[PDB]
Amino acid sequence: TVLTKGEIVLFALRKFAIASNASLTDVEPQSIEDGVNDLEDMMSEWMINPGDIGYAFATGDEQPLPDDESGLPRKYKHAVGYQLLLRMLSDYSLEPTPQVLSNAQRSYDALMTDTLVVPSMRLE
Ligand SMILES: [Ca+2]
Ligand SMILES: [Ca+2]
Ligand SMILES: [Ca+2]
Ligand SMILES: [Mg+2]
Repeated sequence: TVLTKGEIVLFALRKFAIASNASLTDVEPQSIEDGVNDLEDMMSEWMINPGDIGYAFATGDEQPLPDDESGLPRKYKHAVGYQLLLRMLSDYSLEPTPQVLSNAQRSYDALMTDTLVVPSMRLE
């Protein structure tokens, strides 16, 4: 295994459960199987914007499963997992901790952009 859909989902579900418990709302997190549908849907939305990161979608009649490879390298786990977490928190009006918000924004920025160091146009 490299990085399964289930592992990404569990990363988010674990953190959701912590937030949910803290808020006393005591919302039960969805199953890993249903969280995979949530991830699949988020990835589908991203295809529209900001674009394709190479996720391996279930096609045709296939149902995505926790043990399916995500198509992503392990280094993407936090970036995608934190976005899935923000999605889940938002569903139950739970505000993310400042740490979660920061981790999500920094990992997302790192996933979607790069900063290149080049000789200046004047020098080139
Ligand atoms: Ca492995
Ligand atoms: Ca891929
Ligand atoms: Ca389908
Ligand atoms: Mg970067």
